[PDB]
Amino acid sequence: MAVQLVESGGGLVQPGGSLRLSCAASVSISRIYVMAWYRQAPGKQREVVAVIRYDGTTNYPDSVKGRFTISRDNAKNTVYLQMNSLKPEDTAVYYCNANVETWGQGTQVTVSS
Amino acid sequence: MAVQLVESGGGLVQPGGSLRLSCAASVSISRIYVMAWYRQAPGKQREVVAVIRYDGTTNYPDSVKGRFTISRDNAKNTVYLQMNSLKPEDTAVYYCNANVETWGQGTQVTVSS
Amino acid sequence: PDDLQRLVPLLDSNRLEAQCIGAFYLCAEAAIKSLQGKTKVFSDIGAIQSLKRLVSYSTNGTKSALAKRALRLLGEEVPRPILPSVPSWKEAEVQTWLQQIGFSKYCESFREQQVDGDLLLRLTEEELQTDLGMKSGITRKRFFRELTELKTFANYSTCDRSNLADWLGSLDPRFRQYTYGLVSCGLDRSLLHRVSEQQLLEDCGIHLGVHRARILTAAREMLHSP
Amino acid sequence: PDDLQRLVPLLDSNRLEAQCIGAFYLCAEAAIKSLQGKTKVFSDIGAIQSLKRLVSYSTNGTKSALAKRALRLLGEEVPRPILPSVPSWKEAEVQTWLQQIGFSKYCESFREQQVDGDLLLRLTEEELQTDLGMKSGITRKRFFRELTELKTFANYSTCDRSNLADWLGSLDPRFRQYTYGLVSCGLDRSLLHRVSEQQLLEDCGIHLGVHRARILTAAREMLHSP
Repeated sequence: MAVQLVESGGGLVQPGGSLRLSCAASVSISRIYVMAWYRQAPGKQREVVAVIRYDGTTNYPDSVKGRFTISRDNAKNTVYLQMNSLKPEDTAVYYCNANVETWGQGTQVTVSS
Repeated sequence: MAVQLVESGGGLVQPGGSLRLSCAASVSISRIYVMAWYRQAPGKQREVVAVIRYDGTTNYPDSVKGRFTISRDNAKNTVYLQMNSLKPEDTAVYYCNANVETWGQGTQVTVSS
Repeated sequence: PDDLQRLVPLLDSNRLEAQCIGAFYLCAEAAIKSLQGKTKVFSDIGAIQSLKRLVSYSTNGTKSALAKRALRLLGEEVPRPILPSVPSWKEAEVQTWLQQIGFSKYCESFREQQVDGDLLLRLTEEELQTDLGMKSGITRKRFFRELTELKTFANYSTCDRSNLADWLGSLDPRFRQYTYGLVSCGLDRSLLHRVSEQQLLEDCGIHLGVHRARILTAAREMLHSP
Repeated sequence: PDDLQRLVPLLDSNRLEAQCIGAFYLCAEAAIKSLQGKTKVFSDIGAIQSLKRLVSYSTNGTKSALAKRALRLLGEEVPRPILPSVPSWKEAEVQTWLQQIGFSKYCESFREQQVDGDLLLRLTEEELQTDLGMKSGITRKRFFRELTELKTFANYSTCDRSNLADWLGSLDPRFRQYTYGLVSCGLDRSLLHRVSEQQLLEDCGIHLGVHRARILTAAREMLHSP
């Protein structure tokens, strides 16, 4: 019953440039109420970067509006995050989150030469 | 009617390292509402380190979460405490406690060379 | 065949009647094609994916009932939503929920008072205003908007024996939010039928008079069923 | 034999019906195998340990009654819980209880006022807020949650002659918490049947209207039994 989430993507890029992260679940995503992406920088606490509900209405924080985009894919159970214009401070470990309780394991993302 | 508790274990170990303490009662443990382990350091007052109810739900203080573990054993009437990663300040006399009133006699535990 | 593909996006319509007739047609030909061996057309045309989609999170008795009848004729299993188990939460989940809804500036106060799921679902305006620090009525109104959105989409199975949540949802989907106030106070489906309005006001925490009246009439109508 | 071992973990089930039928079977074959000499199968298969386990702390009339009938057929004695004798406590036990529940930051105040078990079981919100120092309503709500968990699991035998606690527990296990408010005020099982609601509100300290109503109807139904 306990859903398992697995992430993919990550790694490193240059300042300016896009990337796409994927998060795959054990069941149909269309049953889950909310799903979300979270970001934890070294030396600080977690924070949200995108959420999406069962009806596909999404909320973004003001920090990353226009630069990120979250979407469900119903073909294979996978939620995508698209990161278009990157800054140097957007380097952290990223986590996938089901309803509230269940977490993923995270993927490291870094931006430099 | 008055339940008697007897402890076992104790002694001394090195910083880092595990130990297991046992507490045996005069009746079936499965009749007792709550049981608990207490810790009194020299020069201070007592404090709790683990509790467990009749239905086996346990609460730990924030100081020792992840490092200790309390369990009932229904084969022989005995509650166990498992101490996995030890610090130098975790040296004290330990007591076993039935419902609230009845106490044990305690066992000394020390951590050094 | 290819004719069935034209009836595949029509279900996405905004109006009700289009959805109703599309479901009636597909379910009727499923019942027709069910006794023979050819059930594989529903597989390779991909209509089963849209049906398994739309059955969860739908408050429409006709279309959902028809979709359930269609699925259960093809020998499949109906999905069910995966809702948060709010009333068994701890402080960590409460704080990440506060990150999620956007009230991240209050995560400190909700940590000091050690608010958890059972205490979260029983908050009033005095606890918000006095000691949690939400002074402005606009902010409390936004918070309660978010809370009542959460409460209608929770999972009360670990504490609701008599299945009160479905009984409240059958009246109106907006009413499911009250279920925890009815259970923690002690009620259930059997002994519900003899409660007064004045007990519904301060014990169950129902504030709108209209909801009290509708709940009272719908309960009192189910008078002595056993 | 080995067939009986398959019915040994089934009792751990979450649902009620599985537990009920397992108990019916085991008790029925115990009654069958009881008149002959072979009663030693229950010994060496270890089912008696699970039966002696589950009889205490169980609010289920059918399964507990069946377990009691099974045990009393094998000539054993039923266990009984070992509950704290709260209403005869002193300040030392009150303070260690405060260590146990996690409210250790208030152990000073509860020592200065010399709160003991009789005074602990009769606390209101004014004594908490004004002089014990629990200012925030959230903290008082957590404290009362813990207190009402303790009060339902206490041992009132030293002060309850008419066995009022079992009468309250037979209605609803949540109701046992009120027993001390009924005894210190003076009531008992015989003269209970002519109390008014307005006497239940401020003397016995019952606050929820639903509990007052259920207690009133259940008492008033037992009108003139002697």
